[PDB]
Amino acid sequence: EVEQNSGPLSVPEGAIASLNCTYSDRGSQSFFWYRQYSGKSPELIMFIYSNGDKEDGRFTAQLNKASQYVSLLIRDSQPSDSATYLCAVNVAGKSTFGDGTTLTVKPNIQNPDPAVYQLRDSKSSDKSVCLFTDFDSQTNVSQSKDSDVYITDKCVLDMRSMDFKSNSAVAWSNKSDFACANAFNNSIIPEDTFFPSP
Amino acid sequence: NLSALGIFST
Amino acid sequence: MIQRTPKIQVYSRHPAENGKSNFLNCYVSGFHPSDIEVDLLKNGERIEKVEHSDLSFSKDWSFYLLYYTEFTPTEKDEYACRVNHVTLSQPKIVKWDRDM
Amino acid sequence: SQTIHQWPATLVQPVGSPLSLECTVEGTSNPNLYWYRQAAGRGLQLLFYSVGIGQISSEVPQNLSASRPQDRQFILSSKKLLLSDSGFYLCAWSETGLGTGELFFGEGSRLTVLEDLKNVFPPEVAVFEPSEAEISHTQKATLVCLATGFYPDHVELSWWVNGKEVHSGVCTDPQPLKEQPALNDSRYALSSRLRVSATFWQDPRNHFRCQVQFYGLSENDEWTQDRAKPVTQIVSAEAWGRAD
Amino acid sequence: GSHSMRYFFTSVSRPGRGEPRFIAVGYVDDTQFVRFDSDAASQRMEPRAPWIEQEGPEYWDGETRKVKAHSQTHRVDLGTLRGYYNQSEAGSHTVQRMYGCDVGSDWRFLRGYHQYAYDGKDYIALKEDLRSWTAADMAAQTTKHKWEAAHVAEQLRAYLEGTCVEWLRRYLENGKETLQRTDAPKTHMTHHAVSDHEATLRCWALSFYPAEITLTWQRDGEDQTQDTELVETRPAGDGTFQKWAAVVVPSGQEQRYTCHVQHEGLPKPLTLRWEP
Repeated sequence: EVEQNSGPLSVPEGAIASLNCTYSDRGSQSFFWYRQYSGKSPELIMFIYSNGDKEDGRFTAQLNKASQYVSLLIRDSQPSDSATYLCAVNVAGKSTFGDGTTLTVKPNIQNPDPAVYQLRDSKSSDKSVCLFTDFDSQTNVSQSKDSDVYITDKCVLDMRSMDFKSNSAVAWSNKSDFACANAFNNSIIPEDTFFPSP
Repeated sequence: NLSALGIFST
Repeated sequence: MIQRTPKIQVYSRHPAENGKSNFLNCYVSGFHPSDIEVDLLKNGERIEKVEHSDLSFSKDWSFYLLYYTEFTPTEKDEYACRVNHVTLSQPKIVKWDRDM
Repeated sequence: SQTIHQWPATLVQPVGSPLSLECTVEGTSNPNLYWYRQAAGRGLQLLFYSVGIGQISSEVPQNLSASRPQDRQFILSSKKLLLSDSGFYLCAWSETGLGTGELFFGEGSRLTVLEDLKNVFPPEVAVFEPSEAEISHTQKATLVCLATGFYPDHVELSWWVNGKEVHSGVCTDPQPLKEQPALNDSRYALSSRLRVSATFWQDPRNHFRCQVQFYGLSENDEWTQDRAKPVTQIVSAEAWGRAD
Repeated sequence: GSHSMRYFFTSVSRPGRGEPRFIAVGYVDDTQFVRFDSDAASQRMEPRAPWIEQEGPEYWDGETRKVKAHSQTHRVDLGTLRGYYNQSEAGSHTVQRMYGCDVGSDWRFLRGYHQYAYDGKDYIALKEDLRSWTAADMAAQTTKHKWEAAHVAEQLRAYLEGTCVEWLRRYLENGKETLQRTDAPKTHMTHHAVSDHEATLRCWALSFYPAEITLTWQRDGEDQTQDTELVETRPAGDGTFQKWAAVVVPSGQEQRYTCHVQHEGLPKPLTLRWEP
């Protein structure tokens, strides 16, 4: 058996992510970290077979066969390191996998500018959606409690050109009384422009 | 216990 | 390619005593290749149920193998091991001999 | 990768359909070969292990079968799919022998098995034009896309500017949400945001399109419903530049 | 006592008769404890000593799985090698692997070894360094660059200093009844008229484990008898081993020569001389 903690294991941009993997079988003879971005297939990032540390760029594994674990440390975590990290142990020519450790690298918004905007549908002026953008990675967004109202979790852009990264969340609902004023209510909100032009 | 390493084609 | 003539040794497990069950061993060592015809004989006459050790080898890579059967000896019965191998011009027949 | 291909990539199929998944592999000879499945979590369960051509090993008993006709061709099959066979089926190869144990993986085959295909719907897709406030306050412009009312829960959203795929200034939700968080067989929804400089959204000769690749039924699937048949299809919305 | 775990592997190609004959055997010291044979109906690794029978299903599954992957390596190599040597598809060839680990009285790692042979000659050998390869001929050099490229030596070292000595010790414990016994030689002596001038004395050692032993003669002098007819030690097949040494002596000086048996099972070295 091979055991690793389910995340989500949340770590700030630039910090060290420490992932761990235990195993019980004294038959075990090689050890592996794979990285699996969602929708996609695992790709190997580390193999080790001697007690010690092994470092590849920002990745370091530590195998201890006596204490029966293998570690992965990701120093200087990017939000693009966000992924599910699969541990695997060769017992007797069979690679057995743990159920993986999910890692979110929360990005660092240097120039935050909380705001709730109202975008209109290009095809019908009527149909309407609320974008709450430009908040920083300490702000969290909660699932709606108005049955008829649909809210997404926060989501990191990256405009590599302009040099700017934006957290964004989206709410919408098929009722007249719905306004942007109180949609991202039920979540803990900073001091955001609720532009009174609409 | 057989090796699960280093057993490689010629 | 090296091929190597087998060495042969015929003996009992426990020191021979007549009318007393025992095991007759024919022990072939130092040969290559592994393909080897080994037969145990009674009076000149082949024994049928003869088992053998699992195949293994020495530092020089030369094979060894122990053929044995359960037998009770007696002073009139002349036992022998016959071995054949590509290295041999023809089968070597070695006779069993107490005190040897 | 290029050392190992695998198809078909995505599959929606009713309980009792047959299954064929193929894995080619090139650039190695006499690999070990593996069928892994990922379902009900992350984490890979080994289904079949193959030390050589025509030699297969089943690691847990199951209503699936596999065969290795050639050195470099591996097949997984079923005569009758159960719900439980839903999963992400991954082909992997390993150097002849017991080397390090490195597994190189194919790009996987995603199999959703349904009890009732009447539940399957493609996504409705709208793009929403940036807000005039965002443009004055931020000197920037966030297009939003909204794929709603789709089942089962797998699409791939992409952004197209003037008929080429932009990856820069995009965030898509990394999982869709339930329109009826109550149900089992609820339909699903997913947003993406594309952000651009205010003076690229304002250029009226700039085409913004949101593509949504849906995976549904195949052409030879049974369909009793009045409505047209929810097959594998791309759904889009669009918007042009607006200097006002 | 020093101890040793050794795996011996033999693959013989036989074209037109199907897939190569493959025989694996495990030894601890001089006690065979497992075997595989591609021609047995099992297709499992199987016990050959009481103390390994107590291991559970995951051990047998694993040893079966590993052993088959060794046999598949060997299948490819009979092909590759036949190629390297420009040999025809007809005609039968042998591949042999051997590897294991020594430990001393402290059960601590002492040395490791891993050698390959093609047609009963050295092909490629890991040195005591557990890192450098010795390569017989231009062909072994090809295998050498392949294996250096892929750091095969590093991997084997891991197994050889790691798993090997660990499971050696685990067997030496579980099997203390068998493996750490020391059955002393039951010894007699034989007389044989050769001439009126010469006799033959035989020193018998029977029913001893382990198989390491020294039979040497002397008389009137610590300096042994330079020349002596001694046979290769041989398995009794019950688990013990047998061996005699014998020398030719004057009819006169029958009961003047003496035989010196040495063996871990002997509190002190035994000493024997003729009596009717």
